[PDB]
Amino acid sequence: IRQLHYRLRDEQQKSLVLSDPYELKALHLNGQNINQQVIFSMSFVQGEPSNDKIPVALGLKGKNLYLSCVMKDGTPTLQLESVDPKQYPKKKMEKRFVFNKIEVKSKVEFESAEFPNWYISTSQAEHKPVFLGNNSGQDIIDFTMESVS
Repeated sequence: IRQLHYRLRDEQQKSLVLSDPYELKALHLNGQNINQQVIFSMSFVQGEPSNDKIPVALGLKGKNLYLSCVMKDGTPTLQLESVDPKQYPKKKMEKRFVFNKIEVKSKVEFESAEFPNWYISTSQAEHKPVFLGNNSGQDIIDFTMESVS
């Protein structure tokens, strides 16, 4: 299926990067460093409520890794999950892979379809991993989407 490539930067202008083999971190990168950041691949998912948000799946470009949400250790958790390079991406992704892209201004927010009210969020500090938060204080849930290719 068609997959649009983008790069995300939280509202504080922090670019996202892949560090631990299966972990995303957000930090401040200048124009000389905005090339080492992750390019996501967004595709539409047919198991949709629509509502007013667009359901999408977010994988990393070129890799068989997708962001998914799971109930782990008594708390919803964002995780980078590997999948069969043959079956993915599929038109009707499993619910844990689904995010509802919501647009407010020029900012986008990604709510977990599985865990409503939980968003892909970043902390105020640098080098902290991107997580599934619920929007509280030092939690940045608004992102900018730069179209890559």
